[PDB]
Amino acid sequence: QNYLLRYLSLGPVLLFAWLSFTAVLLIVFNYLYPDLL
Amino acid sequence: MFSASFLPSILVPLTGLVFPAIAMALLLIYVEREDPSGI
Amino acid sequence: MSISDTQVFVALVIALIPGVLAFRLATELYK
Amino acid sequence: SFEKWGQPGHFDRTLAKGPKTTTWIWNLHALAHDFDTHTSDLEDISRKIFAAHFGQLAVIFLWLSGMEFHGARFSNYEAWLSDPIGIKPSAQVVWPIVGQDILNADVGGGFHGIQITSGLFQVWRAAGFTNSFQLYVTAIGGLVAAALMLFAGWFHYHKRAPKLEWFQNAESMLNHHLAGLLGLGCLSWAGHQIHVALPVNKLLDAGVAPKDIPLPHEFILNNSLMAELYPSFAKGLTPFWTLNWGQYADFLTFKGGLNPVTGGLWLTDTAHHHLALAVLFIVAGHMYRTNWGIGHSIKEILENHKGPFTGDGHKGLYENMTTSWHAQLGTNLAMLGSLTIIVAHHMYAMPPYPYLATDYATALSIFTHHMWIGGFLIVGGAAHATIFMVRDYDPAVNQNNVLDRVIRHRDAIISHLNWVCMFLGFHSFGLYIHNDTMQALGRPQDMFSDTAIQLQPVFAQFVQNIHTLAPGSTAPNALEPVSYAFGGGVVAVGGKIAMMPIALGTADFMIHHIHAFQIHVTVLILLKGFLFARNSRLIPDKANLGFRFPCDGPGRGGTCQVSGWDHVFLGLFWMFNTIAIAVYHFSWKMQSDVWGTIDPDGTIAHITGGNFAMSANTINGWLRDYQWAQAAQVIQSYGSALSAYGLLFLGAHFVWAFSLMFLFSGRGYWQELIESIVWAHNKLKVAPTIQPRALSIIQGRAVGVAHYLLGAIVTIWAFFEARIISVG
Amino acid sequence: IGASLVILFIASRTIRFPQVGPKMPLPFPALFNNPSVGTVLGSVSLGHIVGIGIILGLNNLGILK
Amino acid sequence: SHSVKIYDTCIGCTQCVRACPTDVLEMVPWDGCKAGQIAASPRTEDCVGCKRCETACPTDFLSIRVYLSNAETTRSMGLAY
Amino acid sequence: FLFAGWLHLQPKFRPSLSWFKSAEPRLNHHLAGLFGVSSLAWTGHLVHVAIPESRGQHVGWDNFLTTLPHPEGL
Ligand SMILES: CC1=C(/C=C/C(C)=C/C=C/C(C)=C/C=C/C=C(C)/C=C/C=C(C)/C=C/C2=C(C)CCCC2(C)C)C(C)(C)CCC1
Ligand SMILES: CC1=C(C/C=C(/C)CCC[C@H](C)CCC[C@H](C)CCCC(C)C)C(=O)c2ccccc2C1=O
Ligand code: SF4
Ligand code: SF4
Repeated sequence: QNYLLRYLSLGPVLLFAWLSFTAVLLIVFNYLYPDLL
Repeated sequence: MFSASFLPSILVPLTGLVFPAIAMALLLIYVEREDPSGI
Repeated sequence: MSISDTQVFVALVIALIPGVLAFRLATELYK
Repeated sequence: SFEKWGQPGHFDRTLAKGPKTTTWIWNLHALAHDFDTHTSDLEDISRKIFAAHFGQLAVIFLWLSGMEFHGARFSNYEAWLSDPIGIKPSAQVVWPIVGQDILNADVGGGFHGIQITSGLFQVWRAAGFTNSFQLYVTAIGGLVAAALMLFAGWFHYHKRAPKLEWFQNAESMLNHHLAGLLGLGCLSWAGHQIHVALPVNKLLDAGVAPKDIPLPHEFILNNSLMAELYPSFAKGLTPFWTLNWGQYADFLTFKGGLNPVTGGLWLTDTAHHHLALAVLFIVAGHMYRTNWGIGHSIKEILENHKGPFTGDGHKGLYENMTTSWHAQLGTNLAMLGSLTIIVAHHMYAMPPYPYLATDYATALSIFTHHMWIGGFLIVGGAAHATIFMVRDYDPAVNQNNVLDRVIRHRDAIISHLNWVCMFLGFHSFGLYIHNDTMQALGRPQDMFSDTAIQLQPVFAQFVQNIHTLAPGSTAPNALEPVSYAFGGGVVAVGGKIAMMPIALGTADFMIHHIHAFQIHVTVLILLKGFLFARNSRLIPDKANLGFRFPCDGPGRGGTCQVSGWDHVFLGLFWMFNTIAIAVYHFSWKMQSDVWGTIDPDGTIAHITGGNFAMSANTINGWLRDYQWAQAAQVIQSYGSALSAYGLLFLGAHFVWAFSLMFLFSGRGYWQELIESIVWAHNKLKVAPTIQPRALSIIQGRAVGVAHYLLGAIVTIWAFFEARIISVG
Repeated sequence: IGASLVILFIASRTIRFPQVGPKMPLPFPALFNNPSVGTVLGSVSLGHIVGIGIILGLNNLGILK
Repeated sequence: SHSVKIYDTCIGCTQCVRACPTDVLEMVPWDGCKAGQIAASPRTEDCVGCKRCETACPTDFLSIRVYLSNAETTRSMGLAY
Repeated sequence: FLFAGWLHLQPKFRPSLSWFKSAEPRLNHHLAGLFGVSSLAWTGHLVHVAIPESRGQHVGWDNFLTTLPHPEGL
């Protein structure tokens, strides 16, 4: 069912999730236009 | 001499003289011991 | 041929096994 | 069936309620496995242990198969195949983005990546590996077997779990394992060797078209090529039916030395080795008593060995070896540790793989790795011994036994021990600093090497000698000595040394003696915690109170650090010292008078030039003549394509100082600073509901020692890794 | 030759009284002439072994003929 | 040896008297609260400095304190030698 | 042998007077197993070592395991 998030929302797993999201976020702008200074 | 060391030079006197000395001294003091112990 | 410090060796085998073994076999009989 | 994970504290009744403060987090990662602290039952414990073992095996299979797969698609193996000398193996190709682009470890043939040092290709020079697709299949098999046995663990825990009498048949345990596991696996591997290994080894002497060389299917029933070599290996002539084995002198031989055409030994010796071991411990492991009413009643053997000094001998020891678990854990850990370090101390004089002594990079990496693991886990064995002492014992079944007979006269033992340690300690080190002063005092005749005051370890020399001329008389059916560091000829290949006899002069003396010194003090600390675990001359409630607790108040002055695992703290510091100087000594000697280059005259021009006879006698020399060489490039070892890996040696010092910060300081200070920051946050309405609390002093001690060890070992491995890269 | 094997086997097994563990002569019996069987298989197999040692002692030359 | 200090917050659970292994406490008759018998230190001379007692005191700002003095002896230091 | 002499002085190793009076075992053990078997062993040392050394062949403590007394041996 969709109850998995009830048991996936723990914080720690959510920490790494958010951190990796922000990391690839920082990457793509450094991956698409790393040529603006 | 031969391939051994000095040993046969001086190891006779102590066996010849001093060991007999302590032997007989201890023996004499043994043959006068008190009672009832003795060493 | 002849020998070396190995004779100090064969001396060393004595004074523990035969030495105090004979010492005990002597003192067993109550001086 | 997923409604169950996110219910934390499922195994503990106390921390299951809710996280009052941050403390509730910490213990969550602390009591997740000691399920002996959960109930008194045992079948559950055993089942958990089985499942955990299966999981560990699963991750084993996973990582080995994945490392293979990397070796197949991103490793220059099959190009390094034809030339194992002029090519340096590599893997883990660098991803071409900003930051990791200059790090292309190009090892010839355009193959960039990362120049690895783990010598798996050496196994892949003995296993005879041609194409990477078979390796791909190998990884697939490894991973599917991993998943398979993981599923097996799930089944054997959730559907059909074993019973309780299934535990304590150590007899059948030993029999099955000893015989079936070890002998059958070893003889199967030997059969693989003779069928495939040495054939392709033969075929690796002159460039015999590796892939063109046939496959094993061309030798399963094709005995023609198998009859080319080894005329007795027509089929086998099967003279074993006739009990005659003289025909088999072709492959199953006994050479015992270096084979200068393989970079390692003669593989036939290893094959016959494995055969002999297989049958030998097969007939060994057939010993103990089992289901046929025949065998040793092993709980009566230990009953027999008693006497005058013994007291009552080894009576009553099996309740300890089966009812409790930590006992077995500790003893097996100690034994494994010792075994591992002798393995380390072993395989630098008898290289059992192709191209080992000729490859001067993987050797010390493997050596130091295994050596570190050895100690790093034998201390844990001792720790689990102590935890047995505090957890499991009995006043009833332990009357006057050889166990109890020491716990009654511990003081004499440990006093004489302290005596020995003091003696050796200054007898060695103060002597060293005495010679130091003399050299700094223009009194060089008071030095202690050969050119000065004398001392010579005659015992090692004589044992090595009586080892030199072993064959012929002690070893008639043997060709060369077992090694060449004791005696024999300097064996080599190219301008590159393989093995020469090692010289023991004067400097060996104090080095070995300080080795013994530190081992003595280590034993002192650990055994002291061992004996004085339950009752001290002042604390009669230790076992009545636990073994993991900080202190007992400022009574009797101070009493902080009176548990046992602080004893093992100090012990692990000391073993760090031991192994560190041990690897120092090993590396410096085997780069000073064992390794270098060679000339057509066999002229060994060693790397350093024999520096022990010159400087390894005074302290100031030890820093000069070791770390001057061990770092003079790391300063500049960065700044180009195959150099850019600025190593975290510059980085490890920081973690080291950050480590030592945790040690010297208490906690109340941090608690008060925390309270002030809380005041501020509460003033701005951001107070975290879960109230932060500073670490507990044992927690802080643990993190301090952890960071200390991490920084130190990172530093040292960086050191000699770059140092070997400067020559390999 | 196998003769010596069976000779030493029965010498160790039946013509004498072994104290072998619990002295069990009938784990499972068989029949050749008058045996006590159940461990005789293991006795026979080590008989094989001692004969092997004897014959590769004889390796130089001996009873082959 | 060291000095002991008593207060009024003694609820009377008497967990301290069962914690001190040094026999330096007794519940003398009181009247104020439901306790009727409040802890006190009659035998200070055997004080040890372990202060396991107030750790057994549940009262908010635990009712007993120990002022750790300076006139130590073989008894207060606790030596078997 | 000295130590052996010492052992039988300990209490649990004290032979019996009847163990001394019983003769026939000592008789047989001596007149058969003291020198009969011992002269057998001497004969083995003769044919294995003595006669070879008489005939000039050196037979040490290792080569005796593989070489024969007689080519017609056994
Ligand atoms: C050290 C180490 C390692 C390694 C390991 C190893 C290498 C292992 C081995 C293992 C092995 C090597 C195993 C094997 C096994 C085998 C076996 C156990 C066998 C058995 C057999 C049998 C059982 C048979 C059966 C049969 C058949 C088949 C046919 C019919 C008949 C019969 C039934 C008999 C690792 C890396 C991991 C980690 C680190 C450390
Ligand atoms: C620093 C320190 C503290 C401070 C106490 C604590 C709990 C500090 C811990 C701070 C947090 C828990 C560290 C978190 C580490 C992470 C890298 C932070 C990431 C957080 C964001 C990414 C969300 C002690 O209480 C202490 C006690 C006894 C001896 C030494 C010390 C000691 O050295
Ligand atoms: S001090 Fe504590 S234990 Fe003692 S009477 Fe008061 S509440 Fe009870
Ligand atoms: S230290 Fe505490 S428990 Fe011990 S005697 Fe003093 S007051 Fe009592």
